[PDB]
Amino acid sequence: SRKSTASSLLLRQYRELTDPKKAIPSFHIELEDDSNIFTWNIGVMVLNEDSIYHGGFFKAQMRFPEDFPFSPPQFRFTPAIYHPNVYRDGRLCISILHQSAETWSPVQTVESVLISIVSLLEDPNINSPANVDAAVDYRKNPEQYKQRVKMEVERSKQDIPKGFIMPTSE
Amino acid sequence: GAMQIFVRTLTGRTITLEVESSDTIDNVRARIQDREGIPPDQQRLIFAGRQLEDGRTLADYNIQRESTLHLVLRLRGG
Amino acid sequence: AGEIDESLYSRQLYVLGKEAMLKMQTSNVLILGLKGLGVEIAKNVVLAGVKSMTVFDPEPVQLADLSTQFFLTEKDIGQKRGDVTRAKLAELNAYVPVNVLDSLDDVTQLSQFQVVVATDTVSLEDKVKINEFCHSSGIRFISSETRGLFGNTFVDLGDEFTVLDPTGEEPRTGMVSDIEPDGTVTMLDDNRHGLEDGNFVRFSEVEGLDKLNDGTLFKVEVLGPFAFRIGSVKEYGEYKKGGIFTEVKVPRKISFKSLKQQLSNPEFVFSDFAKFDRAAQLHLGFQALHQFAVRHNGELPRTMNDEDANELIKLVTDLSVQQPEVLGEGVDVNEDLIKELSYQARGDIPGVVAFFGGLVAQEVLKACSGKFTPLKQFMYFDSLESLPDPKNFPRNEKTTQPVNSRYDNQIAVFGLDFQKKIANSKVFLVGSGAIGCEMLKNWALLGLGSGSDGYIVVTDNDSIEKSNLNRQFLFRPKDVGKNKSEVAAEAVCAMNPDLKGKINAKIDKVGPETEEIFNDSFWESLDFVTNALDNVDARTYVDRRCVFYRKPLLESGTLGTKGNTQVIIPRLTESYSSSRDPPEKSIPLCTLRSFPNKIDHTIAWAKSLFQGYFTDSAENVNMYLTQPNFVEQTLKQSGDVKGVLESISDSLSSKPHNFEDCIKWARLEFEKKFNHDIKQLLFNFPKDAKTSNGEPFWSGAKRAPTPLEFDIYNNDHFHFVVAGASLRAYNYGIKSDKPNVDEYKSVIDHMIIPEFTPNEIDQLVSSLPDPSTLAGFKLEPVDFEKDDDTNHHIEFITACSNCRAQNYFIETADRQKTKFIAGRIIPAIATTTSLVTGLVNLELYKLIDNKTDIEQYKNGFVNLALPFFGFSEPIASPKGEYNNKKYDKIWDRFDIKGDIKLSDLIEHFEKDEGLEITMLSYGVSLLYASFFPPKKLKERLNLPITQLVKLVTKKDIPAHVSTMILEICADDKEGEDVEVPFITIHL
Ligand SMILES: Nc1ncnc2c1ncn2[C@@H]1O[C@H](COP(=O)(O)OP(=O)(O)OP(=O)(O)O)[C@@H](O)[C@H]1O
Ligand SMILES: [Mg+2]
Repeated sequence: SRKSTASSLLLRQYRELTDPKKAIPSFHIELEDDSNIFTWNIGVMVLNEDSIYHGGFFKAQMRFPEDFPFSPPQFRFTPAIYHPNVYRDGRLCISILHQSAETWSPVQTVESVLISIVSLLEDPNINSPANVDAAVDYRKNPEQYKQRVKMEVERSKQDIPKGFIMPTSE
Repeated sequence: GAMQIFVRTLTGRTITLEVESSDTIDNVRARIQDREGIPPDQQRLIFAGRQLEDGRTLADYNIQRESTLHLVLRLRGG
Repeated sequence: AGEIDESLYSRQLYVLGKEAMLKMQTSNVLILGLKGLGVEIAKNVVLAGVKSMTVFDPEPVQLADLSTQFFLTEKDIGQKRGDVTRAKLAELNAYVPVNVLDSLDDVTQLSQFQVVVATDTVSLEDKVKINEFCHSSGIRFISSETRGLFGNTFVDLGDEFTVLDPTGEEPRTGMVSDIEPDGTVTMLDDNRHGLEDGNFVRFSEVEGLDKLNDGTLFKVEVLGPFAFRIGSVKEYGEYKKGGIFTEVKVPRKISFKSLKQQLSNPEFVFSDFAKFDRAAQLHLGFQALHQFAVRHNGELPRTMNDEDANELIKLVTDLSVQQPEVLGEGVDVNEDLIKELSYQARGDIPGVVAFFGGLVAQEVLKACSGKFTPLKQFMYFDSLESLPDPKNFPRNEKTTQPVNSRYDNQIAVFGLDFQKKIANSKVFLVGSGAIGCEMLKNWALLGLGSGSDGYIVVTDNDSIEKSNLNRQFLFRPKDVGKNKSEVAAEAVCAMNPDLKGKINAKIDKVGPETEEIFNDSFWESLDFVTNALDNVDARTYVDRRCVFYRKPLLESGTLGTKGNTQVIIPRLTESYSSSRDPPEKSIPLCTLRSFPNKIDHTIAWAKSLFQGYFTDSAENVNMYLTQPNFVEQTLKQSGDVKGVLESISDSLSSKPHNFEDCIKWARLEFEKKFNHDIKQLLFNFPKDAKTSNGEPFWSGAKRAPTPLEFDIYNNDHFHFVVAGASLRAYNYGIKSDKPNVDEYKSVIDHMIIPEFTPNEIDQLVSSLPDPSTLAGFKLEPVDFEKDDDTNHHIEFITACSNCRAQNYFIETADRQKTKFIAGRIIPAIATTTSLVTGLVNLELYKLIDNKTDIEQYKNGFVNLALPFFGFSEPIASPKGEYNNKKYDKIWDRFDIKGDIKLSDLIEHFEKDEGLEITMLSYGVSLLYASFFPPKKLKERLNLPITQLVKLVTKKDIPAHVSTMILEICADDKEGEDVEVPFITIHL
């Protein structure tokens, strides 16, 4: 049917995720140097007041291949955050970004990937843990886990852009 | 009416499908996806010199009983 | 001998396997007739590496033979074809002696050969006599002949032949979650077994069923895509946990009928199911050609002669009465088809000869080895769609008459004017490897580009490597290290001097960095483009250029015995990029870094560690010692800042002084990676840990690791230290002087290995030494080279992967398998390469005719292992619309003249197209968006296109650029986003 190219599909999704009427308030999305279509700087926010990661502004970078959306994009937290499914280099274990328990498909969008990430943030996958100490503290030492998450939330508040209003809690 | 057709891959594997002559190519691809895990976007089906396209039916390509469709692919070496 | 030169046969070994080539190296092959067909078969069989090749052809070389016999020259005319070809065949493979059989008066001379091949120089009477001797003696027999755009092959491997591997595919394997007493095998979660009914499997690691794992084979009854049944397993016990099934290929004994029997009752294999009715017709036609020769002193029907063609129809009619099982009752003779066979009987067409040369050669190898499923027993072929339109190029007895040239048997089919347009074609060949070499050979036999208005441009940036010689037959051992395109161009000019000065051999890579060389004038001057590429990115790049310039593209590819061709016609078909192929298999990151269960996972982990140890670490140090703001760049780059800083710190801390220091480093890395890290993983997730449901954490895809105790006598532990130390020594410029275990053991045994103990940034940046302290210091990064057996690259990756495999109880792999996976090597053999190139050149004829009927073109798909050949009409380019204006979604585009201003561009699209441009991009850069604030809009709306790019990309448009491609999103007259073609800015 409509076989849109990668740059056009990314631009339309970028426009919708930054429109003052349709942009999801959980994600602050901007292009690299405000020009590069295939690498996005995204600030992930957890609006759920009942989540441990609430109140944080976690910067991240998303890179898209030239055959989007027929290949998954790459996601990395910059810097790496404390989470049972995130490695020390910022990369993270999530099934939606793997190709070939829902995996990647050309029907997935940037919205659905980001939604799947905030869900994994509130509900980490302990059966596929990236690396401790977040995974071991999640099961053995729950109070150490929250103290490590709360210390990571306040550390991410320094990356909030100037003049940016944090959206209200849900 | 109902009929039995085969789908053979470029590697040699054979798949059997109970279908009707009125089934669309889109429905055939959906069944191959459930059986083989191959997304319909990556399925290249050929039969009697034509490549099967969505929106048509099996009877549009003169597919009868015991007919064999071929799942082919493009290779990247050479 | 029993040894296989793996540096020569590397890519072919991945196709055939070692056992098949061991049998091949015991097989003596005889080929009767050395015209184009025979020499093409001999070329591919000699490259494959049989024990010996013997050729028989005492007929004198004639000029017309050169139509497809690429080893003959005009100086050879009058000499025996076998003699003048023998030495040229011998140069292809020093491992294969090539001899000439002087006379075939005594048929008992065939007893010394394992496979006899009879080509188009052998009469049908002699083929039957030879086949009778071979069949009754147990000698494998294969026959083949081409006649114009027609051809056939016959295979008779005797009363008893055993197929050992029908497909040559990788055995299916998978993890099992349950085996019920009735034998119902259930796959581990969302995993497909990929088996079919009648396959056989063996099992491993099935706890509770014991003898089930002893190698016994079980027949597969498929239940669904996730389960199969093997029969009751109650006698073996009761299933507990674990298990891996592996498909096993079983031998199949088969039986062949003699040629005499098959002439009256043929078993057909079809080359094109759309033409399946023609096989029986051509079966009678080819026999009738032989009867015609008997009645006319061994002469074929005259070219385009109706009197002879009518006589051939009568011979076919009489043959159908004598052989009533061929056509069957009520089936009439296809007179038009038989007439074309008569018309083209003397034709000798390079693409057809290439097709059967590759197919028959592969059948020879099957007959030597029992590898792959043999053709059984007859296959006929025609490419009649290659004929040009008779109105532009009429075919009669005058236009197809010989003109005393090497092309006479091509003129016989196509006519003089058509052959002249072939000569006057301007063509671009991208890549000069396996397909490239065969393509240039075909073009040399075609005389393509030899006319005054024609030429050939071939480009390739790669050098010749030893393993290339197995299937790139224009290259010799003495050519290793030279540039492929330059050597290939010279080789084909020696084959056909008409190409001398007509081939422009370039050594440039095609891509975005060479657009000044391959600029608008270059592409626009071409008649068409032919790919010979080995990667998807280059194919995609070329496809987009052909779309931009509206040039026809001939695409092709191979993978072992599998091959494909695609034709791309401007304004007619979709392009290569219009459809998607299955992507390369990827590894989920958690599986790669923490929970491997296949050797593929440890090889990828090892390759990544190799790059970090010996390439990334060296490059980070050289940047830290030469860039003044490197520490500030990485702090705000940013990614893994802690990793880069520790990398530079470690690289400059334990700086080795000699090779012994590098041994110690590698031994300590062994302890870290395969002992300490494994203990740290087990410290958090113990062997007997439980998940949420109370189930064991280390189950299914997760294999409980065990730490390694260093054992110098374990080949993988040893070579990890050897290769790791050698590669570290290379980084630090430490020289050297086969590794001696005792010498390494003495260094290691005197080491004190720290025991394991289970477990801000401003300190690391201060612990780094000042670059002034290390003035002139430089590390030498490693550049991965998989084909140099002396550089320790594959040695390290194999050993490093096998040590991790030992951790997780994964079966280790040899260097050849590791090189295959880590090097992403594509299995390749000359047979498939020649066949696929032949099919491309049969489509090339349709380009010369400018055919606009999409039904005349054919995309090809082959698998010589089955053997399977299938063809399909190309898909039409899809049509779209905006504001009711129809456009071709592939080939149409907006053309704007001049470096227009953004405001004028936007204003023109509103008036001329009714489109409101909302977003505009150039490459990966966004140049304009309607939702920009009024500040950015006013700044960009007044700039010309070139300045707009400079504002955004900070790089000027170079002077060599004459056109720019812009992509736009726009709204139609109803204010809705709609797909629109791209824009071409003509500067
Ligand atoms: N973008 C490109 N521009 C020009 N030539 C290319 C490009 N990409 C690949 N090639 C060439 O295409 C050829 C592919 O042929 P082939 O793979 O048989 O040779 P090879 O890569 O040397 O062999 P192997 O893959 O076994 O190492 C190579 O010679 C390669 O250099
Ligand atoms: Mg290659």
